[PDB]
Amino acid sequence: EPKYQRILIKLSGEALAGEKGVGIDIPTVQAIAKEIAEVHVSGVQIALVIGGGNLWRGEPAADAGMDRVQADYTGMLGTVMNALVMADSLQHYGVDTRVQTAIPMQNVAEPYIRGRALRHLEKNRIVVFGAGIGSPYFSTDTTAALRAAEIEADAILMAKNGVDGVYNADPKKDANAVKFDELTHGEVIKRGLKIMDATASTLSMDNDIDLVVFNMNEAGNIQRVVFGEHIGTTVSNK
Repeated sequence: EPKYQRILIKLSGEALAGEKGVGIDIPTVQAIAKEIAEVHVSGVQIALVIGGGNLWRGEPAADAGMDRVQADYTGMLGTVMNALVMADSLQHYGVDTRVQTAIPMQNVAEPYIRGRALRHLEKNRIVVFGAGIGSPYFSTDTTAALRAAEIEADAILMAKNGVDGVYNADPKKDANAVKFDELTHGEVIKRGLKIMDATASTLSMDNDIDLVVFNMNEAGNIQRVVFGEHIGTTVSNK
Protein backbone atom coordinates (compact mmCIF):
# COMPACT_ATOMS: atom_id res chain seq x y z
CA GLU A 1 0.00 0.00 0.00
CA PRO A 2 2.12 2.91 -1.37
CA LYS A 3 1.25 6.44 -0.27
CA TYR A 4 1.68 7.53 -3.88
CA GLN A 5 0.36 5.91 -7.08
CA ARG A 6 2.51 7.85 -9.50
CA ILE A 7 5.75 9.61 -8.72
CA LEU A 8 8.43 11.40 -10.67
CA ILE A 9 11.94 10.82 -9.40
CA LYS A 10 14.36 13.66 -9.98
CA LEU A 11 18.05 12.71 -10.10
CA SER A 12 21.06 14.99 -10.47
CA GLY A 13 23.61 14.17 -13.15
CA GLU A 14 26.30 13.88 -10.47
CA ALA A 15 24.40 10.95 -8.96
CA LEU A 16 25.44 8.98 -12.06
CA ALA A 17 29.06 10.14 -12.21
CA GLY A 18 30.22 8.16 -9.20
CA GLU A 19 33.65 8.59 -7.59
CA LYS A 20 35.12 11.17 -10.00
CA GLY A 21 32.12 13.50 -10.08
CA VAL A 22 32.15 13.78 -13.86
CA GLY A 23 31.19 11.49 -16.73
CA ILE A 24 28.89 8.49 -16.47
CA ASP A 25 29.86 5.45 -14.42
CA ILE A 26 27.61 2.65 -15.68
CA PRO A 27 28.04 0.38 -12.63
CA THR A 28 26.77 3.33 -10.54
CA VAL A 29 23.80 3.82 -12.80
CA GLN A 30 22.88 0.14 -12.55
CA ALA A 31 23.03 0.42 -8.77
CA ILE A 32 20.35 3.13 -8.90
CA ALA A 33 18.38 1.34 -11.62
CA LYS A 34 18.33 -1.84 -9.53
CA GLU A 35 16.77 0.09 -6.67
CA ILE A 36 14.13 1.78 -8.85
CA ALA A 37 13.42 -1.57 -10.45
CA GLU A 38 12.68 -2.97 -7.03
CA VAL A 39 10.25 -0.14 -6.16
CA HIS A 40 8.62 -0.56 -9.56
CA VAL A 41 7.60 -4.06 -8.41
CA SER A 42 5.22 -2.47 -5.90
CA GLY A 43 3.03 -1.36 -8.79
CA VAL A 44 3.82 2.34 -8.49
CA GLN A 45 3.97 4.24 -11.79
CA ILE A 46 7.35 5.92 -12.19
CA ALA A 47 8.90 8.66 -14.31
CA LEU A 48 12.46 9.99 -14.13
CA VAL A 49 14.07 13.35 -14.80
CA ILE A 50 17.88 13.41 -14.71
CA GLY A 51 20.21 16.41 -14.70
CA GLY A 52 23.38 16.84 -16.73
CA GLY A 53 25.87 18.24 -14.24
CA ASN A 54 28.02 15.16 -14.57
CA LEU A 55 28.58 15.93 -18.24
CA TRP A 56 28.23 19.68 -18.46
CA ARG A 57 28.02 22.69 -16.14
CA GLY A 58 26.89 26.11 -17.32
CA GLU A 59 28.93 28.02 -14.76
CA PRO A 60 32.32 27.58 -16.47
CA ALA A 61 30.58 28.03 -19.84
CA ALA A 62 29.39 31.50 -18.87
CA ASP A 63 32.81 32.27 -17.40
CA ALA A 64 34.37 31.16 -20.68
CA GLY A 65 31.97 33.47 -22.48
CA MET A 66 29.99 30.89 -24.38
CA ASP A 67 26.54 31.88 -25.63
CA ARG A 68 23.97 31.16 -22.90
CA VAL A 69 21.38 29.68 -25.24
CA GLN A 70 23.83 27.38 -26.98
CA ALA A 71 25.31 26.44 -23.63
CA ASP A 72 21.89 25.42 -22.29
CA TYR A 73 21.16 23.25 -25.32
CA THR A 74 24.53 21.56 -24.85
CA GLY A 75 23.48 20.62 -21.36
CA MET A 76 20.13 19.26 -22.47
CA LEU A 77 21.88 16.87 -24.82
CA GLY A 78 23.90 15.62 -21.88
CA THR A 79 20.57 14.95 -20.23
CA VAL A 80 19.57 12.53 -22.99
CA MET A 81 22.84 10.67 -22.61
CA ASN A 82 22.11 10.03 -18.96
CA ALA A 83 18.59 8.99 -19.92
CA LEU A 84 19.75 6.42 -22.47
CA VAL A 85 22.16 4.87 -19.99
CA MET A 86 19.55 4.92 -17.21
CA ALA A 87 16.97 3.38 -19.51
CA ASP A 88 19.33 0.56 -20.50
CA SER A 89 20.29 -0.16 -16.92
CA LEU A 90 16.63 -0.38 -16.01
CA GLN A 91 16.02 -2.90 -18.77
CA HIS A 92 18.83 -4.94 -17.21
CA TYR A 93 16.40 -5.72 -14.37
CA GLY A 94 13.49 -6.54 -16.64
CA VAL A 95 11.82 -3.14 -16.64
CA ASP A 96 10.11 -1.99 -19.84
CA THR A 97 11.31 1.59 -20.21
CA ARG A 98 10.75 4.42 -22.69
CA VAL A 99 12.81 7.55 -23.15
CA GLN A 100 10.99 10.71 -24.25
CA THR A 101 13.01 13.77 -25.21
CA ALA A 102 11.74 17.35 -25.18
CA ILE A 103 13.86 17.82 -28.30
CA PRO A 104 12.61 15.29 -30.91
CA MET A 105 15.31 12.94 -32.19
CA GLN A 106 13.24 10.60 -34.29
CA ASN A 107 15.88 7.85 -34.45
CA VAL A 108 17.66 7.99 -31.08
CA ALA A 109 14.60 8.30 -28.86
CA GLU A 110 10.86 8.77 -28.86
CA PRO A 111 9.76 12.45 -28.87
CA TYR A 112 7.78 13.76 -25.90
CA ILE A 113 4.00 13.56 -26.22
CA ARG A 114 1.87 13.75 -23.09
CA GLY A 115 -0.67 11.41 -24.61
CA ARG A 116 1.94 8.68 -25.15
CA ALA A 117 3.72 9.32 -21.88
CA LEU A 118 0.45 8.87 -20.00
CA ARG A 119 -0.46 5.65 -21.79
CA HIS A 120 3.06 4.30 -21.27
CA LEU A 121 2.81 4.69 -17.49
CA GLU A 122 -0.64 3.06 -17.61
CA LYS A 123 1.13 0.06 -19.15
CA ASN A 124 3.43 -0.11 -16.12
CA ARG A 125 6.47 1.12 -18.04
CA ILE A 126 9.00 3.57 -16.68
CA VAL A 127 9.31 6.80 -18.64
CA VAL A 128 12.60 8.68 -18.69
CA PHE A 129 12.42 12.32 -19.81
CA GLY A 130 15.39 13.99 -21.49
CA ALA A 131 16.43 17.47 -22.71
CA GLY A 132 14.45 19.21 -19.96
CA ILE A 133 11.66 21.10 -21.71
CA GLY A 134 13.48 21.86 -24.98
CA SER A 135 13.76 25.51 -24.10
CA PRO A 136 16.64 27.53 -22.57
CA TYR A 137 16.72 29.66 -19.43
CA PHE A 138 14.74 27.12 -17.42
CA SER A 139 16.07 24.84 -14.67
CA THR A 140 15.91 21.10 -13.95
CA ASP A 141 13.41 21.86 -11.19
CA THR A 142 11.13 23.48 -13.73
CA THR A 143 11.48 20.34 -15.81
CA ALA A 144 10.56 18.04 -12.95
CA ALA A 145 7.64 20.24 -11.93
CA LEU A 146 6.28 20.75 -15.44
CA ARG A 147 6.58 17.06 -16.33
CA ALA A 148 5.09 15.97 -13.01
CA ALA A 149 2.10 18.19 -13.65
CA GLU A 150 1.62 16.89 -17.20
CA ILE A 151 1.75 13.20 -16.32
CA GLU A 152 -0.29 14.03 -13.24
CA ALA A 153 2.09 12.62 -10.62
CA ASP A 154 1.15 12.58 -6.94
CA ALA A 155 4.63 13.51 -5.71
CA ILE A 156 8.12 14.44 -6.84
CA LEU A 157 10.77 12.49 -4.99
CA MET A 158 13.89 14.62 -5.08
CA ALA A 159 16.37 11.84 -4.52
CA LYS A 160 19.34 13.80 -3.22
CA ASN A 161 22.73 12.11 -3.35
CA GLY A 162 23.70 12.98 0.21
CA VAL A 163 21.30 15.47 1.83
CA ASP A 164 18.49 13.81 3.81
CA GLY A 165 15.95 16.63 4.07
CA VAL A 166 15.34 20.39 4.58
CA TYR A 167 16.86 22.03 7.71
CA ASN A 168 15.80 25.18 9.57
CA ALA A 169 19.37 26.40 9.08
CA ASP A 170 22.36 25.45 6.88
CA PRO A 171 23.14 21.90 8.15
CA LYS A 172 26.73 22.50 7.01
CA LYS A 173 27.30 25.36 9.44
CA ASP A 174 24.75 24.96 12.23
CA ALA A 175 25.83 21.81 14.06
CA ASN A 176 22.46 21.94 15.81
CA ALA A 177 20.28 22.30 12.74
CA VAL A 178 17.13 20.15 12.63
CA LYS A 179 15.31 18.90 9.55
CA PHE A 180 11.62 19.66 9.14
CA ASP A 181 9.49 16.59 8.63
CA GLU A 182 6.43 18.18 7.05
CA LEU A 183 6.01 21.62 5.49
CA THR A 184 3.41 23.28 3.31
CA HIS A 185 4.12 24.94 -0.01
CA GLY A 186 3.21 28.32 1.44
CA GLU A 187 5.06 27.86 4.70
CA VAL A 188 8.17 27.08 2.64
CA ILE A 189 7.76 30.52 1.07
CA LYS A 190 7.12 32.22 4.41
CA ARG A 191 10.64 31.15 5.43
CA GLY A 192 12.40 31.57 2.10
CA LEU A 193 13.67 27.99 2.27
CA LYS A 194 13.88 27.88 -1.54
CA ILE A 195 13.82 24.12 -1.95
CA MET A 196 13.10 24.47 -5.67
CA ASP A 197 13.24 27.18 -8.30
CA ALA A 198 10.64 29.99 -7.99
CA THR A 199 8.76 28.81 -11.13
CA ALA A 200 8.82 25.12 -10.21
CA SER A 201 7.50 25.95 -6.76
CA THR A 202 4.44 27.73 -8.14
CA LEU A 203 3.68 24.80 -10.46
CA SER A 204 4.03 22.22 -7.69
CA MET A 205 1.82 24.15 -5.31
CA ASP A 206 -0.88 25.07 -7.86
CA ASN A 207 -1.18 21.49 -9.06
CA ASP A 208 -1.02 20.04 -5.55
CA ILE A 209 2.15 18.01 -6.20
CA ASP A 210 4.06 16.89 -3.10
CA LEU A 211 7.79 17.49 -2.85
CA VAL A 212 9.95 15.03 -0.99
CA VAL A 213 13.60 15.77 -0.32
CA PHE A 214 15.53 12.75 0.89
CA ASN A 215 18.87 10.96 0.78
CA MET A 216 18.79 8.35 -1.93
CA ASN A 217 22.27 6.91 -1.25
CA GLU A 218 20.66 4.90 1.56
CA ALA A 219 19.68 1.36 0.60
CA GLY A 220 15.92 0.96 0.10
CA ASN A 221 15.45 4.55 1.19
CA ILE A 222 13.52 5.69 -1.88
CA GLN A 223 11.23 2.69 -1.35
CA ARG A 224 10.47 3.88 2.18
CA VAL A 225 9.53 7.34 0.91
CA VAL A 226 7.10 5.71 -1.53
CA PHE A 227 5.51 3.78 1.31
CA GLY A 228 5.12 6.75 3.63
CA GLU A 229 8.03 6.00 5.99
CA HIS A 230 8.88 9.55 7.16
CA ILE A 231 12.54 9.64 6.12
CA GLY A 232 13.16 13.07 4.61
CA THR A 233 11.18 16.29 4.31
CA THR A 234 7.75 16.31 2.69
CA VAL A 235 6.32 19.52 1.29
CA SER A 236 2.61 19.59 0.43
CA ASN A 237 -0.72 21.28 1.03
CA LYS A 238 -1.25 19.30 4.25
